[PDB]
Amino acid sequence: STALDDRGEVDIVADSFTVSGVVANWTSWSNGTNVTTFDGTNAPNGGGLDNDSGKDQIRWGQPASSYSSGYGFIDNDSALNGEFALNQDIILGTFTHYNYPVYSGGAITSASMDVAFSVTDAHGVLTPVTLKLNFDHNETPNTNNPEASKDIIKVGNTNVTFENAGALYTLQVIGFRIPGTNQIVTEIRTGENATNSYELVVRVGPGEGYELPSTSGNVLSNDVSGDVDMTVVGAASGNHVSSGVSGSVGSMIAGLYGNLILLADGSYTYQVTANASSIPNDAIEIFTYTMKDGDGDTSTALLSINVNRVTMADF
Amino acid sequence: STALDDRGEVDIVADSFTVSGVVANWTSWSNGTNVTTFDGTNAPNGGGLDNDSGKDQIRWGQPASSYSSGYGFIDNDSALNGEFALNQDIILGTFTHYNYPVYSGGAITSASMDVAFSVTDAHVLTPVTLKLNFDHNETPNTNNPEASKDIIKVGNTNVTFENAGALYTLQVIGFRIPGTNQIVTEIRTGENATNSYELVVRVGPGEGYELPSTSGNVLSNDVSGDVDMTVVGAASGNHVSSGVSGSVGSMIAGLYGNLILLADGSYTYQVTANASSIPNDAIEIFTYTMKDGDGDTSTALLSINVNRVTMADF
Amino acid sequence: STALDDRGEVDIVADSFTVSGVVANWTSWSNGTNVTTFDGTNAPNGGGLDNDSGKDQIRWGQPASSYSSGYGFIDNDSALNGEFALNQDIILGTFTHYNYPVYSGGAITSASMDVAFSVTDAHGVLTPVTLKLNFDHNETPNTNNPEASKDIIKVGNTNVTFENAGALYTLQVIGFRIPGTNQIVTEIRTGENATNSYELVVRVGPGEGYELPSTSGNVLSNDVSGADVDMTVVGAASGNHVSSGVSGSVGSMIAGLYGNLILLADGSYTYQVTANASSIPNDAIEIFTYTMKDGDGDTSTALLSINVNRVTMADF
Amino acid sequence: ASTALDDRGEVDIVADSFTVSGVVANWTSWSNGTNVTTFDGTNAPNGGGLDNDSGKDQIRWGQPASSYSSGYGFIDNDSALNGEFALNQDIILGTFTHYNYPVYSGGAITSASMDVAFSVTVLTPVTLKLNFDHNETPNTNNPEASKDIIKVGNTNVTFENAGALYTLQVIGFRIPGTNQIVTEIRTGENATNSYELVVRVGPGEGYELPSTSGNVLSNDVSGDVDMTVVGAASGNHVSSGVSGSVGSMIAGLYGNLILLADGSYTYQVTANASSIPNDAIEIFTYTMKDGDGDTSTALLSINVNRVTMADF
Amino acid sequence: STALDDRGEVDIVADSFTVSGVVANWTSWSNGTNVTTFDGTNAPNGGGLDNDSGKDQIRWGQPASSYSSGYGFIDNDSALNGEFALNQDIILGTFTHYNYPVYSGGAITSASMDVAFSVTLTPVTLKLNFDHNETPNTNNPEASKDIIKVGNTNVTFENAGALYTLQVIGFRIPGTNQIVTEIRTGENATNSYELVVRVGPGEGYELPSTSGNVLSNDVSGADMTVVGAASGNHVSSGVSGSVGSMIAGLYGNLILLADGSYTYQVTANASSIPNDAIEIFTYTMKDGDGDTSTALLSINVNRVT
Amino acid sequence: STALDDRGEVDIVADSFTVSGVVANWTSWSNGTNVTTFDGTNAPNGGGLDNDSGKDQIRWGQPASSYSSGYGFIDNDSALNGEFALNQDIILGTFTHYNYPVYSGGAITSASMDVAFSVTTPVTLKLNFDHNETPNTNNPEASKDIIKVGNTNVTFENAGALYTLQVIGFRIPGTNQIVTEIRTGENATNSYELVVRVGPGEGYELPSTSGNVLSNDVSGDVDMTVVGAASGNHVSSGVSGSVGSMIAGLYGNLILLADGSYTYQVTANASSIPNDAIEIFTYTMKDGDGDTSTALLSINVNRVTMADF
Amino acid sequence: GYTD
Amino acid sequence: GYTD
Amino acid sequence: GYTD
Amino acid sequence: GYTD
Amino acid sequence: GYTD
Amino acid sequence: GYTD
Ligand SMILES: [Ca+2]
Ligand SMILES: [Ca+2]
Ligand SMILES: [Ca+2]
Ligand SMILES: [Ca+2]
Ligand SMILES: [Ca+2]
Ligand SMILES: [Ca+2]
Ligand SMILES: [Ca+2]
Ligand SMILES: [Ca+2]
Ligand SMILES: [Ca+2]
Ligand SMILES: [Ca+2]
Ligand SMILES: [Ca+2]
Ligand SMILES: [Ca+2]
Ligand SMILES: [Ca+2]
Ligand SMILES: [Ca+2]
Ligand SMILES: [Ca+2]
Ligand SMILES: [Ca+2]
Ligand SMILES: [Ca+2]
Ligand SMILES: [Ca+2]
Ligand SMILES: [Ca+2]
Ligand SMILES: [Ca+2]
Ligand SMILES: [Ca+2]
Ligand SMILES: [Ca+2]
Ligand SMILES: [Ca+2]
Ligand SMILES: [Ca+2]
Ligand SMILES: [Ca+2]
Ligand SMILES: [Ca+2]
Ligand SMILES: [Ca+2]
Ligand SMILES: [Ca+2]
Ligand SMILES: [Ca+2]
Ligand SMILES: [Ca+2]
Ligand SMILES: [Ca+2]
Ligand SMILES: [Ca+2]
Ligand SMILES: [Ca+2]
Ligand SMILES: [Ca+2]
Ligand SMILES: [Ca+2]
Ligand SMILES: [Ca+2]
Repeated sequence: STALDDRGEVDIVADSFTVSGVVANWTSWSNGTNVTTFDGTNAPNGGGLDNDSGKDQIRWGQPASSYSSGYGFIDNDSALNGEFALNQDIILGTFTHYNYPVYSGGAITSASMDVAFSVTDAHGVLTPVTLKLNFDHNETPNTNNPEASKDIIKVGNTNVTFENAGALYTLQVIGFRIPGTNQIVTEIRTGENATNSYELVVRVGPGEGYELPSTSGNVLSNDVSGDVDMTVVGAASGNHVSSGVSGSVGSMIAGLYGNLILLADGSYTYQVTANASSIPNDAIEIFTYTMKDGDGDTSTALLSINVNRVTMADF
Repeated sequence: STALDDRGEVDIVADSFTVSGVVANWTSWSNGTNVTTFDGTNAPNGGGLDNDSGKDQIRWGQPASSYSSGYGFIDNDSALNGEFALNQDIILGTFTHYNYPVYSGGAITSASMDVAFSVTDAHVLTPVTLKLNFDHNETPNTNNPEASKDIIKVGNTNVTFENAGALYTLQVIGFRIPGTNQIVTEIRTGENATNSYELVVRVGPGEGYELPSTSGNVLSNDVSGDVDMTVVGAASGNHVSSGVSGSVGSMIAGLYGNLILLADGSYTYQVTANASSIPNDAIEIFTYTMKDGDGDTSTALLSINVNRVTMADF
Repeated sequence: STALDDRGEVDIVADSFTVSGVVANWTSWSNGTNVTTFDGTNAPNGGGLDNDSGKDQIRWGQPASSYSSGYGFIDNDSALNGEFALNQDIILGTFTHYNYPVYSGGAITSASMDVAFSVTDAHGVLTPVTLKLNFDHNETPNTNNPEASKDIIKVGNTNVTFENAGALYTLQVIGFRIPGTNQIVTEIRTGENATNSYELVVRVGPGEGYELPSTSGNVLSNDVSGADVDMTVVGAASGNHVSSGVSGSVGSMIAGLYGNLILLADGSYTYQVTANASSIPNDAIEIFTYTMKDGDGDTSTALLSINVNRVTMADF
Repeated sequence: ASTALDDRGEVDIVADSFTVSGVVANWTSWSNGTNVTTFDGTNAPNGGGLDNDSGKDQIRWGQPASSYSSGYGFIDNDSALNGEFALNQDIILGTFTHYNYPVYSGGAITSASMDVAFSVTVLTPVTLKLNFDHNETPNTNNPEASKDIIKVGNTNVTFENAGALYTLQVIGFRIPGTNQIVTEIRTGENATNSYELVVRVGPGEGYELPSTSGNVLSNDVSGDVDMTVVGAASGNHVSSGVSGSVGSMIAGLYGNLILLADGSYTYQVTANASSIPNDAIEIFTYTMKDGDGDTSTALLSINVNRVTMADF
Repeated sequence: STALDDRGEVDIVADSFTVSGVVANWTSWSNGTNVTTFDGTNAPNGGGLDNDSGKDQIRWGQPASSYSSGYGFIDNDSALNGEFALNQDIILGTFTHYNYPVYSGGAITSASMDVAFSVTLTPVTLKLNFDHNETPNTNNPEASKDIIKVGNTNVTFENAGALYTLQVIGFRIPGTNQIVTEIRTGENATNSYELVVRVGPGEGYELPSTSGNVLSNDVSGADMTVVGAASGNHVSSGVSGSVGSMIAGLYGNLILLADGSYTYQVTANASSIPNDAIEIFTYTMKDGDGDTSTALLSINVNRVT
Repeated sequence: STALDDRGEVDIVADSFTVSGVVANWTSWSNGTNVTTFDGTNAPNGGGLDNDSGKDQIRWGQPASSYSSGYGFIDNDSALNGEFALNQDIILGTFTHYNYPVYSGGAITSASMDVAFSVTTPVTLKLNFDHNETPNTNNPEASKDIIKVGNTNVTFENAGALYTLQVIGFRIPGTNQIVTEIRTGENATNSYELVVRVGPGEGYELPSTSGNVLSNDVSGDVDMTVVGAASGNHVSSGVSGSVGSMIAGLYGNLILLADGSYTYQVTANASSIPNDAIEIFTYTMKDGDGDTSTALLSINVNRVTMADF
Repeated sequence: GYTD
Repeated sequence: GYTD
Repeated sequence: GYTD
Repeated sequence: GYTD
Repeated sequence: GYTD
Repeated sequence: GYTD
């Protein structure tokens, strides 16, 4: 038997949108006490400043010791330089969780924020697009247990589909992210008398929903035997033919650009997860698999996937 | 430079569906002890009555002092008179939350209720059911009465149904303290207490429910050298004499809807009003003030017709 | 006036997919301390074994007494024998809640698990499909109230849609099930120093989401009372009860053999085949009895008989 | 001004076991057959299969007009009974088969009787008679009219054990696996029919389901004002209160209830004692009404206790 | 520097006078032709009825097409139920303006109407002045309209040895809230307006009101300036702007000057002033260094007998 | 059978030396033609400049197309700020390889460079290089020139205590990879950081500690065997495999032998070793009966001053 | 002639 | 003949 | 006796 | 005094 | 300490 | 000719 080398290809839209500054406006909330929506100020609990007149600040509660609890959003306009790249992590702004002790029952249990902006096309027409951001709030009872007296926020994976040159695109929230780290969380825990700042990661791609680039196929389809059945018994990132490979069949196998899952029957899916700034202009992702015929004979081959960069004009 | 007046229009459907009376059935739940559903009765904890045999009451728990906690739903059939208007807040019924003290662990965590009716077209009926989902949080009872409160959360569920070869979508908006206009999607009731709230829904054309809306750019007809322009003020109404400063990219309430105008001229306008409040030749008016690069101001108006249309008109 | 017998029919797909074994991987989570994913082992807190190198176990927490809290999923590959019936409850695997006392703040708040398999379709072409499974976790504060100190998992009714013989199918989480019972829940409550195993029920049907088979109509369309009198349904019941005639249960959910019926006062009915298609015989009919009433006040009883037809996927 | 209070009751069900030998069946009597034979069952084509005794559990009759003789078969269920007769429990004593084949007119018995003998462990031999009326109907082109009807009787036998009486009692025939108990079978010609033969044994001189009685309105309070039951239902349904089903048979978990409008109820434990957990309680809800018309809902909780034979 | 919360309070009388039914008489006028004062009738141009024998209707003019111009006043006795509440908008009656086409020179130029009642039974009368302009009729219907102007008259009266003053507020398009003191009516048309009045303590009618300075309590070392004010609690934000503007609250208006001086006028009907009422405003201060600071102005609104 | 938790500890010194600027002089070479040493200048092939008059440049050869082959060393004085940290990668300078085509036979074969500085104690570090000016053919990879550097050291005294500076190797700037041989194409240059490290003692040895994990373990004449090791805490799962493989942690590498024997080498820069640091490994033991068991090996990584020992 |  |  |  |  |  |  002989496992022959495999070839596949996945395309990643690597273009960019011309975008206006983004404007945050807290629009709805349920069950708060003295809820204030306001533009940001250098006041002690004002959440700092930004370049718009929108109400990117919301507070609630009757301070029991000093300030009101609340939710901050400070756009990342100065850094985005009027551009929303596709297939790329995008800080839409920094969310702060102002967590202060307030008289019980005075916090909101929900709140929605709208982020609005224009999208210019080749002909200059501005197509206004708005993204809803939904938040579940848990202003917990304060006790001598500091961790159980923490407030939990939850952010939803909302999206907005918009048209650009007779083509659909979808902006989608990924979640929070400790600035500097990479972990993306959809829920935050903040201590009483403490603030919590996180980057709001979002990602825009082609289509009606946001889906990471992906490709599929079967490595055993070209392998040779008989009829003698074949089974993948090992897969690994890289070229490891000399050794051949054992294990990690049906495991998530990380490459340079994305992840692979190879099933025992040859079925694989590969998802480009990487930012496209990290995808070289002639990129190829290499995996090694090892197949086995019924007689028990091993055999190692390669699985090479081109990761192609395309423009929005291409498909 | 001179800013030129801008004109828009938005259509809002102001028609009506013939609908039957509605029957509410609690169909599913998780994790109760001694969970019971029933057609409403004047029994002390029976939730009162209505005009169907559907089970709109659900209780749970092992009473520790008197009654069992639960949900109630009493339809608004009598007042709706066989009609669902479009683009109009509709009280489908009154939802009550019966929160009494129950022995720990006795409560559901979630429950679903159907709301069924028929919809007459041209003779004939079209049965339609809207699912209604609820997360329930029977909290541990402590000496902190606000913490010992129980929380309901309802979902923005919808049902799309056909009528005269056209789609319509009923959609839960939320709960409403009767008489207050405030919509919430979470309730907080104290122990030994009830909490009654209208259930606001709406039905509109399309595959989901979206508020009427229009969009455009005010600086397109504006005139300047080249020279770049910028919106630096926006206001509800006619304020040309003064001209306007601020509220660029702020939600601006009008008579019928909200406006947001961006610094580059882009605006969106959402008819939020009930269509009962939209007159026959209504026009929503906004004032903006533009600034060219030289620094010279200029004020114009944004007049947007709000047209009432029949379902047949589209 | 006379109510006339009424006929309807509903199609239920009763076919089968050839599927590979399935592989579970915990792929994501939020806010845990010392979080680890691993293929299951017979280590004491290892969650048991399975036939793959996927990571079906996940743990978190700094143990305050012995073991870390976490979740297990153990596929039902052995009993499914490479097959997914349509419109049939499928035990994809057994989900366990490993609830142990961990130091406060140590637990995730959410986690997600992939399930991957292939579908052989036609001429041995393997169509790989993955179902995402979402979970909210609430490691509650521990107090002297053992019910309040239980942890709540919540699972979501996710789906995945895939193609087969140029046709769409949708697999869909239904929920959790206490093994050997029949009740589906979407939230679990587990005691500390305790575990909680539940079947994970899913189903797969044709279309872009999973929707029970169903049919609709009106029983009074065919009833006679003249154009000078309006009719009203006043009773409905499962079975043949013409001799008695029927009172009550208008607009209530009425259980039959294969599904549930709701009959409205104005004649409108919907019938939903809820049963597993393993319970649906080859000449199945679901009979209900309604009783109509004309305006004069004169009663009359008839029958609604609905064929429940089994079909193959090829009939699409 | 009126309030229905909660009612407490209790009923004992004996959940013990008798040590019994294997059982032996003998067809002992009959009327009117032609060529009547009784015999120990054989693996022969029309022989009824085998059992472990020398008893004659097969009985045929008739002059075959096509092949085999009509008749009855009884094959004891000894292997599964493991020398044991639980009390207040459905017992499959054996499987009764009806061999209905076409026989020349006038050839059939009209009745027959079968003894079933065993011992009770010292060793008390006891016998249970089993009566059968038989109708070999004239065969015509109507296959449902050309069917044969057997009818079995609810005979019993009472026997002594540890100075205490017990009574075994025929319940009836059962389509295996269906729970339906009949007392008459219908078999097509050229066909057989196998039924479990269900019996039960309890204390006393006849077999009576365990049962308890009372009045719900006795502790109820009404100004003089007369009270009346207006609803009853299984379970706890106080939140709702209940309408209807007064004087209907109302099934619970373990038994059935009947509540009359004046408060009178009887409750019968029908369940096998294998289905009666320890600390078992049956719950019913009633709704009362005083003369003013004011409703009031309470509960009727009956403990269903499991007692040994020695207990009483 | 830090701005400190400030506390004020104001009293609004929320009692009630037992009053009789009221009787209106048109008692004087200037320059009419064919002027008729009469108690209202169900005649076509008779102005409807009321519970009195007083003369609440007045017409003038020589009809050129049909009816005579005139004024109507129909008391609101039925709904007042023998009560005048204090510091509360009171509809004394409905004034109609009957504007018909009358030969040039036919109109009064002014007229006065008495309104009499008792207060349990001290009898009191309020004079009501009207300047009238029967315009020249032209093809411009807006210019052809007739203007009435009512005067903010009062009458002060004693009750339990205490002074009270009833006072005309103005006209009100019924069902609205707008008060006007001048009407314009098309010829061949009528115009009905509520006549709003109020009665309070003192020798004239004055909205309740309180005054102070928010900076008296604020801290700094030797120059403070108010730079923002707003209704509500907006400390988290701090406030910019609206110094020396009229700021609407729940119950009344506030004006805060840059030097800290504020006046607050309870304008609301007392029916809308709950017990234990408190009106909150936010100000932001600024010292000379340029450092901001935000505090609250919490003003009790009390109800007295 | 119950594996017990293991406790180890290792000290790594995290102090610093005050040093002068450093001065490089190419002092010796073998077999060059027209060999020139000189202080670096911004002449085209002059190797750029630095802050003192040492001859840190060396060239050789009779150019056949333009410039002479040679080596350059530009010190890192501007960034070092008169400080040598201990147990820390130190960029002493940037070494460039000037490989141009020179007439066959024109290159040195051997060349040594001193690097001198003072320590607040004048000390010098010799640096050895073997050179391979290969023959130029149509195979540009074969025509490349190979330099090889030597892992020389110098030991010096400071407050009556010995320290040893030690060449680690070349580093492609900004990568982490250390090489001790360079290859450079003809008509091209090659610049690498020169990584060094200085620690206490008579040579430079990474900090390290040893022990046995089965020593505290409990078993019946029952014998034990390590069957898995992994970085981190993995008791829930228990571990399989990787016995006798090198296992990377946060701060260093571990090797656990099947008989329980372990060594752990702190490899990390101490700028990356936080206070209160602990490196955690999981092992899984096995008794003869075949019953598994998992425990931990927690090793404290302690920062010390030179004063401390 | 004229009206008012 | 006749059967039964 | 815990209440919930 | 209870806080949240 | 505090457990969850 | 030859280079190095
Ligand atoms: Ca902005
Ligand atoms: Ca701003
Ligand atoms: Ca803003
Ligand atoms: Ca808080
Ligand atoms: Ca909290
Ligand atoms: Ca291959
Ligand atoms: Ca314009
Ligand atoms: Ca109804
Ligand atoms: Ca009802
Ligand atoms: Ca109902
Ligand atoms: Ca409760
Ligand atoms: Ca509670
Ligand atoms: Ca019919
Ligand atoms: Ca598997
Ligand atoms: Ca496995
Ligand atoms: Ca696995
Ligand atoms: Ca726990
Ligand atoms: Ca817990
Ligand atoms: Ca036997
Ligand atoms: Ca035998
Ligand atoms: Ca026998
Ligand atoms: Ca027969
Ligand atoms: Ca009772
Ligand atoms: Ca102050
Ligand atoms: Ca009067
Ligand atoms: Ca009158
Ligand atoms: Ca009068
Ligand atoms: Ca005029
Ligand atoms: Ca130097
Ligand atoms: Ca120099
Ligand atoms: Ca030098
Ligand atoms: Ca060379
Ligand atoms: Ca150890
Ligand atoms: Ca006039
Ligand atoms: Ca026969
Ligand atoms: Ca060379």
